[PDB]
Amino acid sequence: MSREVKRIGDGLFVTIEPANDVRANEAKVVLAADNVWGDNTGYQFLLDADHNTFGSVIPATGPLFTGTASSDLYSANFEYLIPANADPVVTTQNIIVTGQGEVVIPGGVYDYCITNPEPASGKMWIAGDGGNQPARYDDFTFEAGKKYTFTMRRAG
Repeated sequence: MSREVKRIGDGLFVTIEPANDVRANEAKVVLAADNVWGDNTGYQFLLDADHNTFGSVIPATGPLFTGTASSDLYSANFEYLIPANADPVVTTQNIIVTGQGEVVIPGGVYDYCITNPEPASGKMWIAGDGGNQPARYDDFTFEAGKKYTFTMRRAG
């Protein structure tokens, strides 16, 4: 259900700071990664402002999809994305491999998941839950005036 090597997968480590560079009704989300799996595989952050995708478009367990996806899997369901041109393709380069990408979003309620495309296995995996925050989430509140940094690392 999760990508793992030697029973060691990956995970999400969240940091929140005051955001002082956005509007009063805005939050900032950052996705940071540093070649976590050593193979130039990366990550995408998917945000649904309608928070109605958990359990249907975002599966409660297992990868987001395998193999081929409908070309509108993101454009129909997720309003905000990191990177901004993130697309539902396992082979895409529209991923955060090293460094970070960001998105400024309304304060509000969201469903989200973080993906880790792996061409070698044909899976658009959702990242593991071995960090301090689940990598998929139903009705998370991103509060205005705050900056959420989601840092990806290897985890149990």
